[PDB]
Amino acid sequence: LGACCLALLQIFRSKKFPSDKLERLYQRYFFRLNQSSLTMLMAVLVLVCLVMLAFHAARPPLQLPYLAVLAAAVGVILIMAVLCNRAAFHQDHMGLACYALIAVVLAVQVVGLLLPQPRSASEGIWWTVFFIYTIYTLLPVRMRAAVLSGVLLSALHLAIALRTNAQDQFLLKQLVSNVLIFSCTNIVGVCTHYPAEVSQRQAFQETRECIQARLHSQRENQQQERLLLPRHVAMEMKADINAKQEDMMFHKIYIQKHDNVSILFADIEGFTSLASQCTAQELVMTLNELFARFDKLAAENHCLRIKILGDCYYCVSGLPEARADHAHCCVEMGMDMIEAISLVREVTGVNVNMRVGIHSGRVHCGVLGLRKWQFDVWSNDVTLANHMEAGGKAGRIHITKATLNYLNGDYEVEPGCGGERNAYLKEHSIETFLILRCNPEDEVDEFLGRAIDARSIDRLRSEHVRKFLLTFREPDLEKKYSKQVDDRFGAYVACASLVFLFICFVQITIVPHSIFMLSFYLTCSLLLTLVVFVSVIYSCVKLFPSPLQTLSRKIVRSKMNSTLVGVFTITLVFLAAFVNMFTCNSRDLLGCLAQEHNISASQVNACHVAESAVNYSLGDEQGFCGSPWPNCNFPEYFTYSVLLSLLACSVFLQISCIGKLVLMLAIELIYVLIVEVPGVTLFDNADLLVTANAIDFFNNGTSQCPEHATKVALKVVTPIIISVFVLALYLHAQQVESTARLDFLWKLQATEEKEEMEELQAYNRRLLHNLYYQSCECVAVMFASIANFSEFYVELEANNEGVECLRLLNEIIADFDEIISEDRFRQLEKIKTIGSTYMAASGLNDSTYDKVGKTHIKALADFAMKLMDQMKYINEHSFNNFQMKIGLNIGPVVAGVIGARKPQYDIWGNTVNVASRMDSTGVPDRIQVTTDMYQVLAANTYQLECRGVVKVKGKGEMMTYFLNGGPPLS
Amino acid sequence: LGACCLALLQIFRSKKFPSDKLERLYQRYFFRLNQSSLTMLMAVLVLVCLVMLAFHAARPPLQLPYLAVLAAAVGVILIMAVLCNRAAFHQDHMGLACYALIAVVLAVQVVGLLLPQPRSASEGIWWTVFFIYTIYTLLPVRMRAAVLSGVLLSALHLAIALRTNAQDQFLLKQLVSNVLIFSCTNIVGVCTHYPAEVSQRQAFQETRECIQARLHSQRENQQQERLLLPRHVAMEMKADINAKQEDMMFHKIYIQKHDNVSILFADIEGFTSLASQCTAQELVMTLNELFARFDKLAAENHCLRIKILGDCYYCVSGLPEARADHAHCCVEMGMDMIEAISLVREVTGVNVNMRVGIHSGRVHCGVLGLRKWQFDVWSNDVTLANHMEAGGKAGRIHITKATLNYLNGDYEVEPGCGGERNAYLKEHSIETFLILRCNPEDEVDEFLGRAIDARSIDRLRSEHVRKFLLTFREPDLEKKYSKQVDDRFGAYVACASLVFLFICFVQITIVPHSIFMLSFYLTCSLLLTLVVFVSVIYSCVKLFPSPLQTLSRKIVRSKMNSTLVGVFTITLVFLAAFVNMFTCNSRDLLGCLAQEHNISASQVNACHVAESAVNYSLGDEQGFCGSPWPNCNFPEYFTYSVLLSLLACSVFLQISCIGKLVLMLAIELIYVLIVEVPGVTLFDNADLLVTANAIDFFNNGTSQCPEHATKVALKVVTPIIISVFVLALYLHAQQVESTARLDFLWKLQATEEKEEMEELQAYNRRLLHNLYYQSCECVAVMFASIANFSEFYVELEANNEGVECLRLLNEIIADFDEIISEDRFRQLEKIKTIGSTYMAASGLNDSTYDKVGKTHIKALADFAMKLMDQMKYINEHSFNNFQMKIGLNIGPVVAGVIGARKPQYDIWGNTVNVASRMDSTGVPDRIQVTTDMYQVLAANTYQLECRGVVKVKGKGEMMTYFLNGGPPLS
Repeated sequence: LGACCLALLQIFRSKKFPSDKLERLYQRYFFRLNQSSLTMLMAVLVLVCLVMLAFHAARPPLQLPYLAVLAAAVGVILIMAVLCNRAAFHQDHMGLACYALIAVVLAVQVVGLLLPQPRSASEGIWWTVFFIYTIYTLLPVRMRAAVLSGVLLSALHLAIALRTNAQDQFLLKQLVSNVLIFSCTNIVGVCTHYPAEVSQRQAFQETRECIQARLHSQRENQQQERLLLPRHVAMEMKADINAKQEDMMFHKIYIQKHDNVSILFADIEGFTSLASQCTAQELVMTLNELFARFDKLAAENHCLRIKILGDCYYCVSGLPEARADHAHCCVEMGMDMIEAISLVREVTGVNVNMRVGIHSGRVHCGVLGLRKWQFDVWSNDVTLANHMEAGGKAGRIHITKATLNYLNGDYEVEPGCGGERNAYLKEHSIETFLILRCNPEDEVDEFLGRAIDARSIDRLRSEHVRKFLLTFREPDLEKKYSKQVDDRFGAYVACASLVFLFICFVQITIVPHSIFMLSFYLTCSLLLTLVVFVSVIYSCVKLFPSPLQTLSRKIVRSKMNSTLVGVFTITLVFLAAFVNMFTCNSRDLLGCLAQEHNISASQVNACHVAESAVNYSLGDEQGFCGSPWPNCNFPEYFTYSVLLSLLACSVFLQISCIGKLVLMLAIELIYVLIVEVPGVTLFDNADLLVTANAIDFFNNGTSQCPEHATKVALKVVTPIIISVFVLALYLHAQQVESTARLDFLWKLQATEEKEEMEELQAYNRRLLHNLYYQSCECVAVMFASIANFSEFYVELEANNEGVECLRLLNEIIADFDEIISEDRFRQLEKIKTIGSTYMAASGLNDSTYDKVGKTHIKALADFAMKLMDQMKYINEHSFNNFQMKIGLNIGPVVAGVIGARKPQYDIWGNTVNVASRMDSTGVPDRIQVTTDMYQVLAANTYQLECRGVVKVKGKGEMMTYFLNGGPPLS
Repeated sequence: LGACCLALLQIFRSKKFPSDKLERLYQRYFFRLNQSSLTMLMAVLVLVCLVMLAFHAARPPLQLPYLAVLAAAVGVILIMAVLCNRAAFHQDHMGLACYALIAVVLAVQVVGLLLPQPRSASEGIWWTVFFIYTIYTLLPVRMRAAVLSGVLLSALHLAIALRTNAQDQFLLKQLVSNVLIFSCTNIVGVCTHYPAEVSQRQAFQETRECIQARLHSQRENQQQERLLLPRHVAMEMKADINAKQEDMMFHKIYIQKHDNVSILFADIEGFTSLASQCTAQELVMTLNELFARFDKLAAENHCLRIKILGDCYYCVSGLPEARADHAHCCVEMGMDMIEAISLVREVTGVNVNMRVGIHSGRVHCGVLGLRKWQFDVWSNDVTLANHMEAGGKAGRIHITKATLNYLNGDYEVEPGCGGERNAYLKEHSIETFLILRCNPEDEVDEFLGRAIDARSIDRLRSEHVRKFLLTFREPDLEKKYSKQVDDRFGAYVACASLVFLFICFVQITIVPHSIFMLSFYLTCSLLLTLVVFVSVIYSCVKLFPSPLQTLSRKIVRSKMNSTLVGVFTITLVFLAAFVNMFTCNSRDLLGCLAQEHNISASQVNACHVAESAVNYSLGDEQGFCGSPWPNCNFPEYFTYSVLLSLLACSVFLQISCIGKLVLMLAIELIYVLIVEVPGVTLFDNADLLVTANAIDFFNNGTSQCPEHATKVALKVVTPIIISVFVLALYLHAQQVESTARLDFLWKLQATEEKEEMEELQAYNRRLLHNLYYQSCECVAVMFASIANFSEFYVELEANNEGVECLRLLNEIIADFDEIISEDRFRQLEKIKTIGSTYMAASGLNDSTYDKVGKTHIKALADFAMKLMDQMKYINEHSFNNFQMKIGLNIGPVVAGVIGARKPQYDIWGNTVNVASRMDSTGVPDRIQVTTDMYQVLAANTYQLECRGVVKVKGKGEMMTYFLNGGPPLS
């Protein structure tokens, strides 16, 4: 009883979007959408004003101020409509234009209510109700301003009628009914305005929902794509994914040949000592600073960094665009690298130096494998460049004869004696030289603004809907729109039931109480209450038994059933509006006065009535002239009740505009036929009696009445009023339906582009499956290497110089990328491939890192075993004998992305180096694990064999184990 | 006087498209477009029938047959509208449906004209005029059928009025005026139907124009593309042209590497002897049969033909898709080739044989140059395969050790001793073996039909036009539509002037001659004649002085000015229609009869009038009751005249439907206001007099007249009739505008897709610039070879194995393709490139072959010199010393396209072989010409040097000359 009132007071806090920028953008949309609505509003208000002018002009005396004030109001409204139709009128003033329009309407009301003759409390109700409803429905004003305007118009009408008509004994009945009418009009308009203002905000807010999700999902893809990523390879792959090349006998290799390249390898001499003394953080910081300096020198020297191999930085000049100075570029890069590492030695105090090997030759460059794609280069010339680095001297650039030939002698070189330091350079007798000396929300709002601007509203409306039928041109669009369900239907039914209660109270106050009338109204009330109950069961499903819950859901979930119930409700209200009118008197009073006065009807004036008024007055509820039926002196309130019923058609906003039109035209035709055909005698009697009562009958010594009807025949006025209301309701229904359909259409485009974007994200993510820093204390790392793949890799013409071998390695990596895709390995992430080496780790992602069970370690051991079995399977099916080594270790690492312009995700730390040494020291077809990994796997019933003490570079002697089998399958 | 009548009789031949299939397709379009028009027609005819029913039902006695016949007509029309609204009703019956509708309309007319009471010659004119105009404008019937129906309806009305009203003395005036009205309606309808029936055919015919051009231009591109054309290269190039890679420092090379190929060269031993004995026709026929047989064997043996080199056929197995049996494929191809040439020797009697060389290795395959692109292969392995052919034995397959290794020993081989027969095979110590033993119009109409079906008409209408404004949604679309000009406007002005003349004759026949009336009509006639003159000046510009021609063009070329003139004309016609009505009497006759009989107006009946009928009759043209103004007994013909003016609005078809609506509503409002407000006394007086005259006054012994008005008050009927006409004219204007806009929209899509297709054709042709047989008696042929390019071509890694050399040769060919693009060389066509050899010819195209001056030969010599200068320029800028040889010869050749599945355009004949020997024998940096070319150039003041006698294979000793310089530039 009090909580409901508090909730109602909570409703009266005008909902507003908190952001004034977002509210401004919403207002810009709403004003762009409603500029046409505002101009249609102005045109309909002009039409109604012209109807009032015609009604008042049909009967003199013409008061000059009335005509002048109406003409001025029309002029102002037309000027404002022309300004608002010029595109240069700012939309922020449309709100002011609405308040100005309200003020114009206020002025029209005052002259509308004071001057008209004859004076009556029934005059001008119809146009006041019209203007109220139109301000609630066609005027885009704020809730507080709409309510204030409607209340002001109502109180001013009542006060004027009280001042002008204070002399009528029955004034109170009229006044009460006018109060009741205005109360009804004040209610229904709120119940029409408030849900619409809510659903449009909801439709706008729901749109901002989905669009944000769209942008959010794009935002998630962006950083992905960022950290993910050559643009040509990435765009080719993006085209190929669009090709959806399922059912290919081979995985597409992405290889391009480039010759005339120079390959530089540069290794940090002594780095393992620094990395054995620095912490993981200090080590990664020093490495990232050093490699960012080398990345800069490489960009300045037009050298493409290919990969980092521990301490070794390697880059190629002449990729992807061939260049003639590639050898000079690589030599200068190697010099600047040696200078940069000398500076790093001077700053850090760590005696680091750099060996640089440079070869010049040819390479195939491209990507292999399915996952963790990296751009790499393959050739015998790359192997020679590597041996040239390994045979180089620290602080010196060691170059091949090929490079020297590309240097055109621009650099002083000494014999490098590389074959004294490198076995490969000796066996191949490679002539070698040493160089001596030469806000997201603001972006969302901007994108949405641009889309609102580019998604023009009248064009989208005209494009995605048929011209006249207003159905979507696509049947599927209409089926989607027909699937949109309402939930406030029961609130509209409740409002209609309250309007019914007001109608009942009006009828009980004006119309004498009849047992037939009371029984009929009771029956209609019971039916309406039953329909309200059945509709509310949908809102209160949990409180009612299953069959009623199913019926209520089947009604509200069925737009057809709710539409039928609405139509039935409206038809019942109309029947209640006139079935009692059939109990009004129908005997002719005018022939009766003709018989008493014995005068001709065309000579009967209200004065001849006043001569015999002793016998017949409006105060008689008994059927005059011996009629058994009572007189109904105020039938215009049935018309007003029908106006209320027409207003009730407004409340069912979701009835089709054609369905509304048909229902309203049927109500109009039936009521006009009942007013004209059977009611004409009642109306003529009432018009005559009202005309006599309008005469302030006083000492009329002579039978000189004011004459002139002074009013347009009410039988003629009622149809015109009804037709004008039906027109305005049709235009309102058209605007409402066009608005809901446009909001729906934009919500659909937002959803379709979002679904397309989610598909594209899933697409790019599938192909990938097919400063940011983090310290991770417990990562498990696996290296799995094909030990004899270097024996299988033969660069002969018969083997496409080895490209076919690279295809087979791709398949070997693809199998491994498929295995590592098993849900049981979702805790594992592939880091990279390196030649024939598969690198995986576990525990790098908090969403899969079990702090307690270290399950990711079990998953990594099971993956290593499943890889060994996949290698067996590959050997069996490819007729090869690939022997695989796997090194496992556990421990802390630093993960991060290096390169602001080429973000590479990677992991650094002693744990990775130890894992790589466990792989390098692995026995073929055996899984080598560290002592810590042995301890973890043995604690989990893994079968592990002690390999013994292995000499690990940078660690000395380390105990190592073989993992020979998993725990028994439970 | 007679030639104009003959031209008019030529107009009366109903235009029909000759093809019944094309006419059927047009009818299918027209019926699909007009199915909605036909249903709107049915609805408007129903509306008019309901108006007639209301007018006749407003006054008893109700004759049962009238009601029954109208109800049956309505039923039939509704049934037909429902059938035609079912998609399953065949469109061929719509024409019959129209004739059936005419028959229904005919039935409605008969009962419309016989039964109505009271009888008058003015009754039912309005609905007859409506039905006539609607049949001319909304009924899609053939011209002969429309004319026959309108004439039948007119004659039947006149015959009925003559039979029923033969007793009325003034009948002739009414009958003449009815004749005039119906004459106008018969004319104006033709003048509306005939231009429309013409413009729609024109709009359809003009569309078949542009679409044919589109298809025609596609057709021209098709054979081009056919003869033009690997699909992968062609599609990549097609993508690249879409890239519009302007501003690239290098021309994109299209090279793909393939390893594991087998290369077969097969040369015809002795062919030069046959080619020295056969005629050009017999030679080309024999060659084309032989090479078509080899093309077949190559397709069967999965060997790709790369090129034909004189008598030599060469093909590669393993291209473009690698295959393991490539060596076996090439060996079997060489066997089948040796068998096929043995069979050709047996059939032709010519002792031809074949040498076959097969190597197995690697190739780069691709396209070089800019013009006359051919798929080729480059590698040392191709050169070795060629030397293996040249070192082969005729009738034997000579294979390398590489091929033998790929044959897995499946073939018996002997030592080939290739190094004994080929120097290259000896120097490279290549181990070699010899194998011992193992209708366009119908396509146009179909494409157009498919486009008509896919270009649905109600959807296209709803998509490319705004719902209410009917303006094209894009302003540029509206600007194109606004640029569409009228050309028959002057014919419409002439028709409106003829309608004006008919109106004048009606007014002069019914309305007494007044100096004011005659002067006003004269003034309007002079103004209208001036407007007609100014409009015809547009049609007859040549006959009138320049200022009037400029005014007329500025009016007709300006849709605003022509629209203004149309509006002005219509306003003048309306003024002529009623300004004279202001000279009709205005004193009230009814109050006058009230004064004469001393009875109350409500007691004045036609019997009381007949008591005083002696003083007031319709025969009095002198103002009754002392008015100085004459009586106008038939004011309904002003209404009918206004109907004619509304029909005149139809004639100005191009007035905007909103502009027409506004003009017609202004005409309606003004005329209805003049009928109701000032004329009411005149109309009441006329209704009373006409009611008395309708009574066949006879011995009415008692004042018991037939009573009952029997007619709806004409003041009330006229507004309803006018509003119905305005509605029907609005709907007609809406259908007309929607039709013209749809025809325009399809014409636009046809033109835009045609322009896009012409762009695509120009595009493909630019990239090309960037059995079919012909015997050509006099062709000039040039070969220009870079003599030392084989010394520059180094397949070292430092040169991308020669790809960079192939890029430089591309630029050399690009310069040559640019030079040969000079307009002065438009008589020259590049035939092909062959390695570093540029092949050009002149006189191969009859449109550029100067038969008399042989200018194409001069252009070819000037091209050869310009190439020598371009080679100098290239040498200067590339720091090379490329020496060019050019061989020129003239003589007959056979041109043709060989290969039904790979059409290659080429030229054969002794002239080409001699030109190629002049190039092969050319001195570096010298142009060698034959004696015939020397004779032609010397006759044209070219500077030529005698080289002397050169030994030409197959010709013996031939005199040859050097061309050292061109004729002096004039």
